[PDB]
Amino acid sequence: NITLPDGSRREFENPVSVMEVAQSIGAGLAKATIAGAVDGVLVDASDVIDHDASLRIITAKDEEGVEIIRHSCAHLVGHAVKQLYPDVKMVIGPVIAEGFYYDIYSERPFTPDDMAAIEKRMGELIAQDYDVIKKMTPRAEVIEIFKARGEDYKLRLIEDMSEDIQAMGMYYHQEYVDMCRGPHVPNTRFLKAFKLTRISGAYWRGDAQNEQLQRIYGTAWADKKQLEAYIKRIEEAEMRDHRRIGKQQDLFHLQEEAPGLVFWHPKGWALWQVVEQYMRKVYRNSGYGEVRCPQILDVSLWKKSGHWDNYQDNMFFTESEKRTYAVKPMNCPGHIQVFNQGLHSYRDLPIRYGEFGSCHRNEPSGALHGILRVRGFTQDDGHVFCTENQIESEVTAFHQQALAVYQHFGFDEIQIKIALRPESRLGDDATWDKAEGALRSALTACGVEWQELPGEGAFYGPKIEYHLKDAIGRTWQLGTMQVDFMMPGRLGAEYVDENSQKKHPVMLHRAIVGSMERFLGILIEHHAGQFPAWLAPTQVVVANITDAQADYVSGVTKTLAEQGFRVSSDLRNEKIGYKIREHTLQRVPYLLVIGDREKENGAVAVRTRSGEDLGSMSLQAFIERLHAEGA
Ligand SMILES: [Zn+2]
Repeated sequence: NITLPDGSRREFENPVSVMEVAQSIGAGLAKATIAGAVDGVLVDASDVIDHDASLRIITAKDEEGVEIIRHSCAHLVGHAVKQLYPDVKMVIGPVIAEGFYYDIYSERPFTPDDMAAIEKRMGELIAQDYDVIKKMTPRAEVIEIFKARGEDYKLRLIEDMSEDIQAMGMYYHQEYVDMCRGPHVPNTRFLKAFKLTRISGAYWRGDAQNEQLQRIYGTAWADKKQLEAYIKRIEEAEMRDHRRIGKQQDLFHLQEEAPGLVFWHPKGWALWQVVEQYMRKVYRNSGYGEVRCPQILDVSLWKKSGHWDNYQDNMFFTESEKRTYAVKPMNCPGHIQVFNQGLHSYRDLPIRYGEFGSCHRNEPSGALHGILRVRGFTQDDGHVFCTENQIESEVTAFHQQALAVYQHFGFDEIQIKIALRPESRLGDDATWDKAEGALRSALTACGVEWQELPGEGAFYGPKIEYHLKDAIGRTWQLGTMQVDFMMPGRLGAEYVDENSQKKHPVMLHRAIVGSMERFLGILIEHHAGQFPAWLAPTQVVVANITDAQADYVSGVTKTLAEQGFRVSSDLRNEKIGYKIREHTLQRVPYLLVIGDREKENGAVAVRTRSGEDLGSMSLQAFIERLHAEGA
């Protein structure tokens, strides 16, 4: 008495297998049967039902059928490697979201050539259309089987299962055999649309102190259509890994002699310079005097700063002539030293200093990542010294300045937050009243909404946070406007007010883009390595078909460089189409080709990064096109 999803029953005398119920309905359903779900329990198609229960046929159309497909593709990895590399040991071959992997102990690592040979050999094996034969085997026999095959890791997995398990499913793939809970496909004809993807590193028991393993990743789907959809996603996703883009475009690299510290190559530093020189104008137009302050400061200054407990274990320390110093992790006390040089009146405030300050923090090395998490960072840092009456106006100006910068970089989606007084805080409640209300009045005057964050502010004042979404919808905090009414008092900053009363000024720490290393990492992934013209490291490449045009090319290159454009000449003894394909892959916005005709007419043939042929053109008309698009 076997019940089906439609609520009906089919009678069966003598215990019947899942497949046999399928064949009873028809050859067609049988041909489509991958496995069955007896009372919600997934079982192999060859398993018999002896009692009566409710059945549900699982086919390739079910997410459960795709999973079983993925499980059996793992088994095929072992089948192929045991023929190719008979001395390696199979460990585990489980299913994951959208694929599978098999961890394998191999004395030597696996190369891409290994993958290719393995996938090919798998494809050969799947093409035989052989049945997977499940045999429920006693535990002693299973041990005897794997011991004869030299699979020492399978035997350790067997010695893990409790004594409650006295038999286990053995799945035979011709001469290969593997064990698992399953189920698995009844036949390899369901394994058509698979592919191996990456090869990587794993560990026995997932513990880093045991032997390392080769991890063979793969994916599998019901049809090649869905397989290719998955491949496009994987390609489009690697298209936004800044580490991969940094390597492919020769922008930067890190190495163990300086962990978390970036080596900017010429093209990467060109990108940096575009941003820093634009933010330097922001300093200029916002009323900041840019400064530069020492990086190595007496430990005594950091102990007075109010930040000693946060940074005492997060700074590089160094010694000279029996004095102890720290490499600076922040610019603010240096900026207070500048402010302290002169006598200031209330008349003189606000005074604003900006600095692209090279800072270091002794961050844990295991948490470092590309240029997004570093030990050495430069921010578009700045500090405003003002009276507390002026906080609001200063914050409205900064708000307007920050949005224009976000607008300039094509970040249109913003979210603004205010962090409020934390539990462990300093200063009068009345002073936190004035500072918090000043941040609220400022954002109101600018007609913006904001989310409030109870308890999330620094101990020395509230702050406004500027969060931006990038082209794939993920959120980053870029800007900060942090009120500080504590460090100025700690470090002797003061002015004279309306009646000769010496008072400490309020200090505002602020940044618009934050860490430049981080911001460049966000920009690289945001634009998917295809930078706008004003931002590309190499904007124009002037090439030459022949050696005759070489001198004319150099003349063109130096004219554009005098015009302030980032230009590079390609004068190599190389095929010109090869140069075209190579510079196109670098995503260079413009590629001027010079031949006999262009040198004689005084023109330049322009081909854009998209592939639009602009034809021939005067050199002056190309310069005009660049200034129009704000390059
Ligand atoms: Zn600061």
